[PDB]
Amino acid sequence: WPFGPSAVEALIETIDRHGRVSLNDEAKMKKVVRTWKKLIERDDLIGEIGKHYFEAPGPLHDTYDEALATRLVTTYSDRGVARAILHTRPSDPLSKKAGQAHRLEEAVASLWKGRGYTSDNVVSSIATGHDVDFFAPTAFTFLVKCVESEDDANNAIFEYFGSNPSRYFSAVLHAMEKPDADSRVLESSKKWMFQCYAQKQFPTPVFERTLAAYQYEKLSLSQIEELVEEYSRIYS
Repeated sequence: WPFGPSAVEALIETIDRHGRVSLNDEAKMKKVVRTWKKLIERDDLIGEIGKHYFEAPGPLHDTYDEALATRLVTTYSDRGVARAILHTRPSDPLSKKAGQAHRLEEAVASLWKGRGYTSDNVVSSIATGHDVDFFAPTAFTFLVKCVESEDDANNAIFEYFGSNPSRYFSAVLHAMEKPDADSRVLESSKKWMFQCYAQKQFPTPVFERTLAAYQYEKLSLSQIEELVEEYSRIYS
């Protein structure tokens, strides 16, 4: 504390030093020989140093994140933790807190995947009660960490919406109106729905009829016409 290190502590500080200044072949070859000599010269080092790295392999390790998530999910429910993840996400990209937050949310995503959750379980956990909230950046980001892509995220929202293109579009647009919207990602979700219909080869007239038939606040006559026009001009 104010005093000398144990043999174990001292050797650990050496190995760390060597791994932090990183570097250089000729230096490596000599330093590793020296370290080896120290490890073998007595019989009470290998076990303890091994255990030390086992419990903490390096400065980027996240060894116990799953246990933490298990504790938290168990204590505060899937909905509790979804809410906390969505709400405490720092808005500042340079936030000192973003790392911690990414660890927590990534730990929850992994835990859920490993328990066998579906896309639907994830969206359901995220659900606030307002469709538009799915496309809010803080929510959409988490969702993407859970289902691994924008394609799967959009698709999961669509399916959670009973696969209703009108509900989906309404949500995307309303979202676009929102104050901190990420218009590029929203543009991408919109494009995604259109592309779903194109891929399945819908004629524009059938697209229009589909939008109408599926009628959560609905789409305006002008909205339906605008969507149909886009479909017609862009996605054949």
